[PDB]
Parts: sequence; structure tokens; C-alpha cells
Amino acid sequence: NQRVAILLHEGTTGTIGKTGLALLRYSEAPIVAVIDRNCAGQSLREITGIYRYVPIVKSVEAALEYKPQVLVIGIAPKGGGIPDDYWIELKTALQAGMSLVNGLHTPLANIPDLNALLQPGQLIWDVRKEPANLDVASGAARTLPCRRVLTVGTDMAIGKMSTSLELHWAAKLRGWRSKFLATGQTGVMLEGDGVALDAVRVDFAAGAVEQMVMRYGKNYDILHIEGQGSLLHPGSTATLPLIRGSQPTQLVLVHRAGQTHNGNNPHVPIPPLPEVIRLYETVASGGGAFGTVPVVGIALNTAHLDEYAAKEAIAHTIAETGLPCTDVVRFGADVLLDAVMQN
Amino acid sequence: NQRVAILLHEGTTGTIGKTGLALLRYSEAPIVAVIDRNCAGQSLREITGIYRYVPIVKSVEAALEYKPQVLVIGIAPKGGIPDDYWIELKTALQAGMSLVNGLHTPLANIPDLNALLQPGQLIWDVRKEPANLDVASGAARTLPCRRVLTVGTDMAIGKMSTSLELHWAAKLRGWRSKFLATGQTGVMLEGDGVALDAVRVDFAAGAVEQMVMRYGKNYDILHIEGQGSLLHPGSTATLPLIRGSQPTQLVLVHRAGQTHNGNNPHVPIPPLPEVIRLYETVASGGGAFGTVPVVGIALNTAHLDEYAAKEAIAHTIAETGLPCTDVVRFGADVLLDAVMQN
Repeated sequence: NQRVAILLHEGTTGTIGKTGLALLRYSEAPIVAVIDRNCAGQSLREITGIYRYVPIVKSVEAALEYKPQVLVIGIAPKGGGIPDDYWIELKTALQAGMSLVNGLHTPLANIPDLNALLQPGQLIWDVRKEPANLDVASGAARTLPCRRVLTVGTDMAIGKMSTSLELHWAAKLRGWRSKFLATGQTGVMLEGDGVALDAVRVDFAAGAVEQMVMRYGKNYDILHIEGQGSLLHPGSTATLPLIRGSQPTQLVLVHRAGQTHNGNNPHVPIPPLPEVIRLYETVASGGGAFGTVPVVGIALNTAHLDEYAAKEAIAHTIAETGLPCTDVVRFGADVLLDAVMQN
Repeated sequence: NQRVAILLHEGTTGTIGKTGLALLRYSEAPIVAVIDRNCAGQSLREITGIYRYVPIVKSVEAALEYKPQVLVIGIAPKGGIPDDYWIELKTALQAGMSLVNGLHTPLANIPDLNALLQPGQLIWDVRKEPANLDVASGAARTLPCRRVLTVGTDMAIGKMSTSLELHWAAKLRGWRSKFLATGQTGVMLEGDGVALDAVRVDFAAGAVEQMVMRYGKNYDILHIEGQGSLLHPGSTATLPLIRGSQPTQLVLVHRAGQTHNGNNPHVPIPPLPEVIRLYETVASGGGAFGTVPVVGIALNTAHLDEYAAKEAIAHTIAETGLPCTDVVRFGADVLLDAVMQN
């Protein structure tokens, strides 16, 4: 219910605002300002392609005019803790009587310089803080009656969350009791609950997923677990606990049409999709330790292509893999929901 | 060089003391007392099989008689710090000892304990995540050394033992060999390394990478201690180990005759060739990374007599076609050769 200002300097049209743009694309909260000095006065729709109006202002001070109650950090430096230029914006929000939402790995709630400026009633939320009372997972989710669908990917930042959400909205539209489960800071900021898995200690990672899945599993027909990471990314781990903790019934593989190498580490290739499907299936079944878990279809991210090319790419992916496929954001999720439902 | 007392309440013959029992089995430090209420006055050899003589006493206070200088927490509850641990810790600190803490809950910045700490003593939180980690980038692939990672069909089966024996066999042969600890026990035994299970998921591969890069240009072969198992439903650690170290060879560890997971009996252990395919597939990423073979099988035959162990080894060879032996029982040379000829 609180009016939001999103700190988004250099991230509206740049590369560091993934969180902020995701919030602008999906949050039902009343977002009253986008803070980006590079885009002040510009049209959010024209420069991002998101169908929403929010004034873009030069700074937190310029945002005050819109009376925001919470400043949400929507940018993150390429592996760089807290940049020196952030503090001024953070402190300005605090002195104005605002609360702070922080999705970064570095916690801000116990920094004296910020606590001193935090006015009564206001709070600083470190979204990545590990949930309490985690234990080791035991595969208990396999016992649940609901379907458990995990989005997996050929790389990170390709639409895994978008796919889980679109699949959730399609199941809801068709009359199923559906629930979306957040597994990253953005997802948790959107839903207001879940777990930022990449900040959980290795020992408790699977348990963090299991715990959330056991909390809602008996109350829904289908759970849509937000994917994270990739087994093709050399620095990623989070896919394993997602699979182990959730004991998925079906997998949906997300992939950006035409991508042949990891984005962060361009030397690492993306194998052909049939090989990627085999990899995930083998991991999900544990070579026989767990039940067979199929990749039921492919969610192809074609946003960079014209409609004609997008359709060809979809057609090519089906021919290559022999599985159902579409761009769920672009053309709808029913093709993949059906694939999930008739498994 | 410091005299060690191991806090091992309920862990000498129960299930929570894997760490202390491994220190008793492998530590070159002079261990002067095992602390366990359940086994005070009993024979360590008779109740555990381990050969070194160490008196088992009722408490830290009863251990003082043996002049211990360091209290090592060799137990972990299934939970943070149980209420019955506090007296034991304070008693050791007041008596001028250091504390070596392998629990997930850090003890070095607790006012009450820190106040009891004397000059020249410390409280070491072994599970503290290392500073300034980055997300891994496959940098280990550029190192000229061999990077051998032990993997397994379950946890607590001898992955660390296998890594150690291969390391010790390599050192004997004159090669520049280095053992890399990846858990609390191995870090205590080596004094350095990383407690992987306490690292945040995002930086886990990077914690392994960082360590491998430190020692990779100065040795011919690194022995990365294995953790977890891809067959265990709660285990995550094996992936970051594979990703961060970019291993050249894998050595699969398996307890002879084990058909199902220990902690979760409903979960079966598939035929070894299927386990091998799983590990090899994960290691290659289906083509994203180089082909990494499981070159041999380290079989834990401890629970069997020699005849049944030799035969179990032979069955594994017949079933997998790979070199195999029990390294802790018949020498590591079989598997070291399998590593070196790949």
C-alpha cells in the first residue's frame, strides 16, 4: 500500500537496473517515481517498452514532490558492494521520513550512519537476509499432491521469473488454484514473501526451498517455483537446491533464441537444447535416485526478434527438440501449461 | 603443537560426532581428552575401533587434569547452540584455553565468551565465509595442474579419506601435491581451506575458485575434498565444488553394499554406471565445460572382512570396468595411477 520511489540511476536504459525494471513491469504497488539522472523527464514506455506511466526524476530530492513513502533499491553495481554515490540518495530518503527496501547482498539495516537517520515507524528491509529456522531438506515435497513446476534456464536473466508468472496467470485463468513462489530478491519484493535463495548458506539452501514448498503445497493444485541460475553458468549453484528442495513434477526450460554462449562468461558455450534437456533431466532424476522429472516444453525468449522471426525460432526449437514451445510473454502460456498438465 | 580436548557429548558412539571422530582418526595434534558423558572411562578403541589412546572424561572440567590447551567442538546438533554447551565453553575459556568452533553459529563475537578470553588465545569460527568473494568464472580451467575432486553416492562415506590418501600417495612419489579442505573437519586438520556449506549460494563456486587459484600455479596436483552427494535429497555442495575447481578427474566414492541413502532410506543409490553418468554429465554441463571422467572408484569396504572386500572390489570392476580398490585398506596407488594416466 505504500507509495514507492525506485532508485534506478543508470538502470532504466542501462544494464544494472534489472530489479527496478522488473518491479516497474510487475509490481501492483503505487509506484510514484522512478529515480534516474540519465532519464529525468523521459517516457518510461518509450525507453523501456513497459506499459506503465511513472514520472522519471533526477534524484530522491526531486522524487519527494510525489510523496513516496519507501525508496526501493532497483540497481546493483556489477559485483561492487555499495557504490559511494548511493549513500547520499539513501540518507536523503531516510531524513525525509521514508523506509528503505534493499535487495543487495550487503545488509543496510545495521549501519549506524543509516540507523541514526531512520525516523520512528520507518524500517530498513534487507530482503536477502536468510530465513530463520532452516533445517536440512529431506525430499519431503515429493509427498505433496500438487504439481510442482520449476523454470530452469540456459543462462541467467532470460525470463525464468516471467515464465513462472505467465504460467501462474494462465493456470489461474483456467480455474486452477495456482500459487507463484519467489526464490530471488526481485520475486520476494514483488510477492512480499518467499526466499532470496542465492543469499542462503549452502547447507540450508535445499531446506529453504523445501520449507516454502511445504508451506503452501497442500493448499494448491499447482506450485510455480521461480527459477534461478543455470547449470551452464560457471558460477551458479542455485538450480540444484531448487530442484532438490521442490522435488518438481515438471520442468520448463527457458532459453533466449540465438544465444550460443554464457552472457557473463562468453567463453562458455551453451550446448544444443537436446543436450541441455538431458542435463537437467539427469540432475532432476539423480540418475535414478529421484523419480523421472521431464522437461515438458521450452519457453523461448524472442523479445529481440520481429514477430516473423520469433515464430520461425519457435518452429525451429520444436523441430530440434521435439517438445512444445512458445514465447509465453509474447504469445501466451497455454501451449506450455497444457504440456505441464498432460504430463 | 597445542594439547587438544574434544567436546564430543553423545558423538563418540552416536551420530552427531563425525567431526571429533575424524580428528581422532587423522589429527597430528596431541589429543589428550575426549569429552563425552555417555562414554566416560570407556575404551575409545573398543567403542569406536580407532587406535589412538585418549581418555574419555565426563566434562571439560574433568579434562583439565590432562592440561588441554584447545577445546575443539567435535559435535553438531541436528539447531544452533544447545543450552548444555555454554558451561563447557565458559569453563574452557576461564581455564585459559582457545576454542575451535565448527558450528554454524559463530562464537567469537559473543560478549560473555570474549570477556573470558585470555591473552594469546582465540575463538576460531571455522565456518566463517571468506572475505571478498566473487561469483566464479571458470578461471580454474586455465591452471596447468591436475584438479582431482572426490565425489560420492552419499555423505559420511570416506571422500575426505580418499582425497587424503591420494594426496599422501602423491607426496610419497615426490610430486608437488596439495590437499584442499572444503569443510570444517578438513579445515581443522589443515589449518586453512574453506567451509563450503557455510558460504552463501551465490558465492559458493567463487569460494572454491578462489582457493584453487591460490595454490594452483605452485603445485602439480590439487586434491579437492568432496562434499555432499548428488544422490542425497538435501545436498547442494557438490555442484559448487565441480564448478569452482573445474576438475580434470573425478574419483567416485561408495560404501560397499549400500543400496539407499543413509539419512533418507526411501531414496535409492542407482547402479554405479548411472551415478558415473550423472557426475560426468554435471561436470561437462552437457558440453559447456570440458569432459571430466570418473577415472576410478574408491570403495569403502571397512564393514566387511578382507575376503568379502576383495570380492566386492572385483564386482565393482566387473560392473563399471574402471580401476577400483579401497584406498584406506589396500593403498591409493591403484587410483593415483588411474588419475595420472588420464
